[PDB]
Amino acid sequence: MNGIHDVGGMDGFGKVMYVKEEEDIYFTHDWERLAFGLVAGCMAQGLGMKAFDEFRIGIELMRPVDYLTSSYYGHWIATVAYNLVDTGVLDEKELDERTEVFLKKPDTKIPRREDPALVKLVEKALYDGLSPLREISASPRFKVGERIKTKNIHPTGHTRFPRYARDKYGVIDEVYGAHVFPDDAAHRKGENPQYLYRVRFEAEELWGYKQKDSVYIDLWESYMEPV
Amino acid sequence: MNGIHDVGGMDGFGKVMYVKEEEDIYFTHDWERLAFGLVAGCMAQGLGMKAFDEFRIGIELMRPVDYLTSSYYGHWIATVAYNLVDTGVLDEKELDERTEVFLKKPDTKIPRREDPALVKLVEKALYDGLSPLREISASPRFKVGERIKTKNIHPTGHTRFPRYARDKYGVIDEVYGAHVFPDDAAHRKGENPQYLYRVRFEAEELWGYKQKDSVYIDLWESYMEPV
Amino acid sequence: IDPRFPHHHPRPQSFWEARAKALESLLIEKGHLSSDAIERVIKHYEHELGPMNGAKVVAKAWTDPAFKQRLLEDSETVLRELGYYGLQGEHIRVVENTDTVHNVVVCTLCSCYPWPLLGLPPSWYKEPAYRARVVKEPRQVLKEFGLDLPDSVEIRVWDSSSEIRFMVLPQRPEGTEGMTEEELAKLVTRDSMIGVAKIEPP
Amino acid sequence: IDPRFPHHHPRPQSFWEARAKALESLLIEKGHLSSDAIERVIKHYEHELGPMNGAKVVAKAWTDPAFKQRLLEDSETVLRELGYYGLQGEHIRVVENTDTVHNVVVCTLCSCYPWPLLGLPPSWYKEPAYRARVVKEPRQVLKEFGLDLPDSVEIRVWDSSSEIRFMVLPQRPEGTEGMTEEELAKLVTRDSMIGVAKIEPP
Ligand SMILES: [Co+2]
Ligand SMILES: [Co+2]
Repeated sequence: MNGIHDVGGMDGFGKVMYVKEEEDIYFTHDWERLAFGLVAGCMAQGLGMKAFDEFRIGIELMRPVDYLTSSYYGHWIATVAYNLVDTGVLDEKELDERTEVFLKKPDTKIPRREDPALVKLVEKALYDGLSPLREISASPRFKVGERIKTKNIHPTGHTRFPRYARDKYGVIDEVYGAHVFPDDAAHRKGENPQYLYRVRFEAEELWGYKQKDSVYIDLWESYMEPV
Repeated sequence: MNGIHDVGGMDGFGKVMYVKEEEDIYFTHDWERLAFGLVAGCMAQGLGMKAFDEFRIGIELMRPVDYLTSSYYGHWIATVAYNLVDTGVLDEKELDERTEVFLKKPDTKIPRREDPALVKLVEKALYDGLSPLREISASPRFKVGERIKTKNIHPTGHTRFPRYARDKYGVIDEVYGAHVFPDDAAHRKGENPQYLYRVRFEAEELWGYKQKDSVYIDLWESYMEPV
Repeated sequence: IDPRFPHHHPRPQSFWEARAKALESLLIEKGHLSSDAIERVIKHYEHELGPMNGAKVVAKAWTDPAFKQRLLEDSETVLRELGYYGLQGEHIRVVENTDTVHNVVVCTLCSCYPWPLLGLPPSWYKEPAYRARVVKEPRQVLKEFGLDLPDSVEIRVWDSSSEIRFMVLPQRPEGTEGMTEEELAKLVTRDSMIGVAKIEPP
Repeated sequence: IDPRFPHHHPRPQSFWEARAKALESLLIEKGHLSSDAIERVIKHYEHELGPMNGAKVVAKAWTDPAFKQRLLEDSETVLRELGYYGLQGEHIRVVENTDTVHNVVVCTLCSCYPWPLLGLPPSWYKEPAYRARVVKEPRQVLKEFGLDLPDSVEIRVWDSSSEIRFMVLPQRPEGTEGMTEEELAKLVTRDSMIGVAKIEPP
């Protein structure tokens, strides 16, 4: 979708707020820690999201003012809520009342439960991961060195096909293999893996700037066409 | 500049909030009325801005969170401030203290002054306008019916060349004449007028959607190239 | 406010109000502005201008076929002869809805709209949802306004990227036999002249 | 709040906090989550993972030329043999800075970053200014970090649009003669491994 999340190439966002890494704290509020636990806690169990495609579409679907103001783990809270409600793990009404309760009484005690077997589950996710590499029967359409042109497409659902790289010549730098396809996986439409490629683009083709800058981008096969 | 103001083609902004026109009130706060008076009041006298190019760049330069939250005449307040400070009609410090004063005491009395001759000036602007049509010696580069390709350019200053129409085939629908050129006029770099054209684009070329939709866009000559 | 994240925090609307008052005050003190210059502008835009001017032009076009034809051939001349000329209305074009072509107008980049003819734009016209969507999916945007066109009508969307402005000339509806110019002008809505609505039979 | 303009008003951060607490509470009550599952995650990301893992790989590459070469030929194998593997680190590539090629990495679409090797991303890395600018004007973005490259060094920016992740192997600086693997690893900064900084002589 062409949302405010797709910022590559935009102007006006201002200077980068450099901070020395040893001053760059991870979390300043306990709920940002909570967001991390909710995302990996759920994903490790296939709740709301079996991987990051569904997690990413919830963020992209946020209202633009929320996206630019929530702070970062506010994105994560949003997508957790969106996906849990959307798969019917949680009821919308039920979630809004409970939110209202912690808005009005932020001291309400959290109930406590210990489930060591769940801990084990969650550790499996952290250590094993969720590699999207798959094997398919079809052969790659493109080869290393080949000049391609990326499509002029504007999917209204989720893609990994950034606007700045749409309708551009580039050259295949690598054929990774077939990976789960984000444009369908995000919407629960099947893994339907496709070959993934790394693609090199010159600054002149992207921007009209002639200078020694290059961008490398991983693009699924269906985003591109032969010349 | 590729800022959040350039929204054509983006997704995620949600449904249009229809209201019947007789319920669609103009102003709900006295400062929104004030914004209108400040913009035409200044422009009529060449203060901060001789036309709308300088007025538009101040808006585009707003922080993205301000742009999406200020409400509409908040844009106008921003650009007035930006251009008046930038031409040195107003001092930055002086303006911030005075802002602080009305933040802390919003009841502070506004001084009053009557200048009937100024009223006359301002009326001349409202009734006569600020037509950007000029004559130049050069001949138009393109003609009605001609197929052009818009450039892939990304000016970091002000343009009227929307992202969605960049790098697209279209056809000249009309040669208007030469108009003051926004990309330089906005930055006080001269009127440097260029031929303006109306250009027709098909939905298929813009979006990959084949359907009976078309967009007509006025584009200055330097945004386009012959095929 | 964490100084790594100032971009997360917008100016409250109270800030814009205060800024506005500061600028008025500074400008009046330095003699750049007066009380009556501000109030003359406000009087013009809130009360002097309105969609009733385009509505008169639409009913004229409907009742006078010689004038309709002059208007479509050279709207800048005709409209200027009528008095509908001024700031942000110096070059106004009229684009005619017909049975198989529907026009809609937009300013994707800001809010551009011909004040001298139509008055101040709708609230929604200046907001991102309409600006972003109407150029890419005009049929879906129109359905939200209650206008569901067949696949066989062409939609031309006119983006106001220059100082040229566009007004839509809507079709005279059915059921208006024998009514006068002035009566027909009361049928003409603000929305039909942006192209987001047709005119209903009375 | 005018209901024509709800998009002007963001959720306050207090809303995200409350939402977070509501989701925790609902999930614990229904048996989807426990207290210790949440705290195991938090322990992993806040304390177990860090840039010290990439720093060990960088110093190994610098002191062991056979390993550097294995790493650049097949980083997924080598890194996985070292234990640097897991969620969002299943396919990690190492791209080598040389005298005339400088690499920098970004996720323009969100914040993608190889947790198992480098820990959690910088604050700025996840924010629009860096995401938007680094692909279009990497030389200006780098100057804000104190890195002013000559026109003759090529910059390759690597956008993490898939689940493939990238780490930068920075050049060993001057002035580090005779120091050991472990000593050199303390020189390796988080930033040099994103490519926004070179490593200073000690
Ligand atoms: Co406009
Ligand atoms: Co990311």
